[PDB]
Amino acid sequence: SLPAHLQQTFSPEEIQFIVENEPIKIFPRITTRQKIHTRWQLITTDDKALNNMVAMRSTEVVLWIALLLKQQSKCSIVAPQWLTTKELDRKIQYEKTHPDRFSELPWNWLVLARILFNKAKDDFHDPIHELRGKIQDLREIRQIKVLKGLKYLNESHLQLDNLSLLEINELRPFITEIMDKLREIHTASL
Amino acid sequence: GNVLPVKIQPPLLRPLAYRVLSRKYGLSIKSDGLSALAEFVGTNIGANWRQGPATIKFLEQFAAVWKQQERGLFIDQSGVKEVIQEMKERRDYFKVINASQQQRFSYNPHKMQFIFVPNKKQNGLGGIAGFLPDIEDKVQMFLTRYYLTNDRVMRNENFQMSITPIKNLLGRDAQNFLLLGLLNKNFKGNWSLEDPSGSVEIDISQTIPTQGHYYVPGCMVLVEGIYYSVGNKFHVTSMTLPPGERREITLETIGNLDLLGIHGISNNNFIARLDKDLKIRLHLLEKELTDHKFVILGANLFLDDLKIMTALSKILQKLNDDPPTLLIWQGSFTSVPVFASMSSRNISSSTQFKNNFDALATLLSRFDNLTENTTMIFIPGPNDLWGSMVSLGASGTLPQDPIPSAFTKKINKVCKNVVWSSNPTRIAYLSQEIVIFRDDLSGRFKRHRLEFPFQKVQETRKLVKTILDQGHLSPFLDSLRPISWDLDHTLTLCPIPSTMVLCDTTSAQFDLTYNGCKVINPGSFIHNRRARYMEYVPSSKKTIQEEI
Amino acid sequence: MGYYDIDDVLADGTEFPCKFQYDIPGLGYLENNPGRPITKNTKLSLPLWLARILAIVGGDEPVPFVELLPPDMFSTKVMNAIKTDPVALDLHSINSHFFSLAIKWIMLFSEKELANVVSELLLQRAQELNHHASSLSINTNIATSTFLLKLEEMEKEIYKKSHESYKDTKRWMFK
Amino acid sequence: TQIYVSPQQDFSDLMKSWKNERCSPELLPYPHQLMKRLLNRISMQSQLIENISMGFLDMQNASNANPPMPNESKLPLLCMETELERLKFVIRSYIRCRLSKIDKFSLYLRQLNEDENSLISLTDLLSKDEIKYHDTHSLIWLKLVNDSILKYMPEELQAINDTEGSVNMIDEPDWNKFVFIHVNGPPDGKWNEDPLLQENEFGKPCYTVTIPDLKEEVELTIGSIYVMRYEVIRDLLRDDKVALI
Amino acid sequence: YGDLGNKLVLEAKRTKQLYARSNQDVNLPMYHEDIIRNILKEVSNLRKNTEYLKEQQQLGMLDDKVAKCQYFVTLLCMERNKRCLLAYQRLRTDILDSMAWNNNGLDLMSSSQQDTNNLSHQEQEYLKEYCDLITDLKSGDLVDIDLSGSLVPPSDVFIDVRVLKDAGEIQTEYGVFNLIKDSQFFVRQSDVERLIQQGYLQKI
Repeated sequence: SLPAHLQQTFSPEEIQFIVENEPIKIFPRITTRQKIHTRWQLITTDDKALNNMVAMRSTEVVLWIALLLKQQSKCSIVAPQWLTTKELDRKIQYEKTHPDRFSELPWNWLVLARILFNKAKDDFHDPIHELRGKIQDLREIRQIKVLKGLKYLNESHLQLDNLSLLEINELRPFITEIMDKLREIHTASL
Repeated sequence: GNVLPVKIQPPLLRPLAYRVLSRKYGLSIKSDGLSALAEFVGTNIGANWRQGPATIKFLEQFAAVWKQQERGLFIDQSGVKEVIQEMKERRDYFKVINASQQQRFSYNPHKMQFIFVPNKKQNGLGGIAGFLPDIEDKVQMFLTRYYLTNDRVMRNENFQMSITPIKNLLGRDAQNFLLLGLLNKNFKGNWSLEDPSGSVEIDISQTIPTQGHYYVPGCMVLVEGIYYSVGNKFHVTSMTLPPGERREITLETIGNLDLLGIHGISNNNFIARLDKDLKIRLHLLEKELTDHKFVILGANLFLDDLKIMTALSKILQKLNDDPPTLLIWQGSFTSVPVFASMSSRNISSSTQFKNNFDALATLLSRFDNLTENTTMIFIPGPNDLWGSMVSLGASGTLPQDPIPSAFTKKINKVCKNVVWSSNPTRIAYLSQEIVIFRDDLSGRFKRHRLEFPFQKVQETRKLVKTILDQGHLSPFLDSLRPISWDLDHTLTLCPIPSTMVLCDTTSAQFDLTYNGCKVINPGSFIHNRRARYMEYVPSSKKTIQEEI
Repeated sequence: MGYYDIDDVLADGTEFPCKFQYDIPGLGYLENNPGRPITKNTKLSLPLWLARILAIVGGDEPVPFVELLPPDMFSTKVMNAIKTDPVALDLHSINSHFFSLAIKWIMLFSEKELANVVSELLLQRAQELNHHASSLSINTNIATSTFLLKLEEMEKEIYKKSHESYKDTKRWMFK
Repeated sequence: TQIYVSPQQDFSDLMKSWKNERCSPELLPYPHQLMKRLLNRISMQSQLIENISMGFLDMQNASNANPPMPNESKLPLLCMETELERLKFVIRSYIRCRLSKIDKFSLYLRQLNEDENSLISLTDLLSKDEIKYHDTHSLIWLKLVNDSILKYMPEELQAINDTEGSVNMIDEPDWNKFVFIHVNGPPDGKWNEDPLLQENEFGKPCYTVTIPDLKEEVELTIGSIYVMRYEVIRDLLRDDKVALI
Repeated sequence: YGDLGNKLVLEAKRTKQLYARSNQDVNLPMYHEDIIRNILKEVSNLRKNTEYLKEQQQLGMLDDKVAKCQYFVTLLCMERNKRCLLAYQRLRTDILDSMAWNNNGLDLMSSSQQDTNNLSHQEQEYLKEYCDLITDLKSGDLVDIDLSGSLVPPSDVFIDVRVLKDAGEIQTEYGVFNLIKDSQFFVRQSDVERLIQQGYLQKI
């Protein structure tokens, strides 16, 4: 949709939606194993796990169902391997020791972090402030590396092997317009 | 309900109504709408709750009728009225209006557009005194008239040379110019032209005017001359009234605005227009128009003398066999103005005025077909009750009050359709605009003609040209004819009418047409031992008859 | 090159100096006494939207009616000024359609020596644009405003778009 | 498509198509079969939820009886309705974006359609309602502009599709616009059977694309995000080799 | 000579900035048809002049080079005038369609601008036609999905809603909401977005 050129990029709400559209692991509190009751019978998710769950056993559900159950008392989200101090430490060490390559980190970087911090405040094993500070440090370091790398902007192409979602989204318009103008100048010269 | 209605449980019908009225079209269903739909599914019990298409199509027809009225976000107790409309959807369409209920529309010179003005009665209290206009109304009345005339002049094809405002004439001399404005006499007693910018003087000693016009004080005039700063005299060499325009060209400038709104109206919130049904109603009017005839009589039918009553009885004898669609009586209904009686020995003049109409009710008793099939219209004369009370038979306020109810308590009960209106009255037909105006014209324009130092059918041509080019019913200043401050818009000829019923007792009968409009000039009801009255065919044809 | 673009339409309206390479009787009516013709080698300041065409029609030695002189905006003076230090240059003062006019001029006349310098100019300005866009409030200095008032009109839209993107990301992040 | 492995595969294809269309500078074709399945899916699911809700309501209102057990009753239908709302939002956004795109390039696609040599036909890229939208909107706009201005224009230049003189008035899409891509690789799980991919040091399967203006060759490897002009990448995109972001 | 046209075009730019700064379709300003008809009369003058010059060129006493240069100059003038006018009109149409697309195609005169008098009659009939198309589009194959709905992705199911304007009571599916003045609701998100767009509810 146009609505003042919203037809060219993604709004942060759409990014949050497209991230919460992802599977995650859960630790249920209740049981709904069939009598051996209502069928889940959704259209965009394997209902087999939903129908076949039993308490205190790990299983995989999409993110927003887990969030809805966490709004109730039928859920216990299991954090990924990132969200612990001893992994973020080696990660920040990797960024420090390699001043040219962005560290390996998925597209959903910092978004799952924001959502889990906002909702699942209590299920963590680590204090929240430590993790938030380390994530802030990672954000600052990657921001510095982005500014350092942006200095050279060829008119042909570029490679950004390990940028996450929001980092690409925020930078898309400026970069795109600058290279468009450069390409227009070069093509007009010929 | 149906022949076998079954009272519903509102919760189970709630989804069917809510889905249609809140997801496809419509919004915010109220409880009244749901109860109405309960009753009218009682009227559609046939296999319902298992039969979709019938109730769904009735609902979509409901929406197609409802969504054309305002915005209709809520369904109030009108819903039963629109359901009656639904039942009824499975000569009329003509209106007569008076100068009292005409809608007010201002004109803005900076936006070049008509602006709706709220009526004082609709929004105000109006229980004590709501008819009194405000002080600035008389200040702005002449401004409005001048603005309308300026726009009309500047829309002309020939004018794209340009006129110059008066105040811009101070610094130049021995140069020809062009200007227009009010014509009047200054305090000193000289001839002057007034403009919102200012005023100048007029030199007339060598003026050659355009013949065919009644050059009268209070009339917009176009003046071409040479300024002279030695004195302050604008030496005039030519002078002509501004030209006029037909109805369609003036209309299209505002498309087709809802001035005389019968199909739809505009107000403060919104502005409305319509041209789709104009051609349909024109086609409708093109047929059976000869069956819908309306006949008018002469002026000043005094209901006191025996001869007039006898002639009227003969007219009704001829007329009762074939009752027309509209019947109009114009002129005064009493040969003497009613006023204060200083003697109690004799019959009070007010009581006599009441008595005169009572006999008319008796005469209606022997013409039942006319009383049953034809509506009746009465238009006040110069010396009727309210005016003659202060005017004593002379000219007075033009937006004249209707005949008082207290003196017409029997005519309303005998006849079934009688309407009293002001002296200027406007009727709205299917595709025609008709206006009726009764006063004295030829004598007024003859006595106040301007003098220039240097076969009766030409006089009416001059009168018609003047009254149609000026575009105002009363091209006279406040000295001659005092006008109520706010109602002046009623006398305006903005989009000129289709036909004008111009009755003047001092002019011979005429049936002229000019500039897209036609004018009829009925005379006095009687003359030289004879009586006459006229009828107009809606196919632009006229007939005259005499029955003595 | 867009027909329905406002900035291009405005930029077509600038005047460029030019000389009548050919002499035509009866001309100059729209500027001076119509009865007097225009003599040869007469300098004029004609708008771009007609000077572009009148220099290519030829009409007829099929030489065009007009010969277009080098405009003052593209001068050795300005070339030295832009080369020595572009970041602090108030290019807004020189002209308010500089980049589109540069594109059109280089399109009309292929000149490899302008493409590289203009590209480097805007590339260098882009880094400071990004620097200022990233900065956000949470007491204000003159440097930011005095930079922002020197920009070309076509850089303003990039600045606003980047600023809105950063503001939206920050707002979403902090709730 | 020809057949569905599962409705979730359909949803993934729909989301990828929406993402591709949102950032594309050129109007892409119309995936009829996907929404053909999806609309029927939505209608059937809505019918089921309405039926079960009405059953609960009328068993509750016929008599007091026993209220539905709060467990396994509210949350399942809550999930169904919220998922349906989410899917409706996605489809609405896709359709509105396509409507805006066909708003922009109306005259260009109209002038392309009448071309006989043009192998691409307007029928495939657009749905029938989109065709009626295009034609009615074009006629309405042409009527408005003809009444307002062109009535006064001379015979020479009244047409609003002229392509002669100084400036042409047809807005072709910008094929050279720089876009963000992600090299997804071949859709097959083998991801090694394409006759296009090559290899470099340390393996790293890659595709070699060439730019004519720069006379260069650019290497694209799996798992790397690039910034490349749209013109050289249409075939890989339409073959689902690379996914835009 | 077409410099006057720039005065129009420049003005249009300001209006776009009005759109840009607000980021919401609202209060479209009054038209400028006066300058437009000024340009129309001057271009009629140009056309009649060109016709006359072609007449004398065919008459034989007019120089060929003079005739051709006059013809090109006049043609370029007409071209620029047309370009300016259509540049104004296209932006006006775009903003009008943007305004009409989001208000469900009903024009909402009861509750943007109030009078809509700042639009030409042709523009108003175009707006009516576009509303007709907007109503028509969702009546076909897509009847189940409201194209004029929201565009924010659905993120939560239960939200707090605080009343903004007073009304009576309004029915919903399986229930009824009474719009008492200045109260708070704890209701489902997918029920009150229509009211929120209408401006009757606040505090999302």
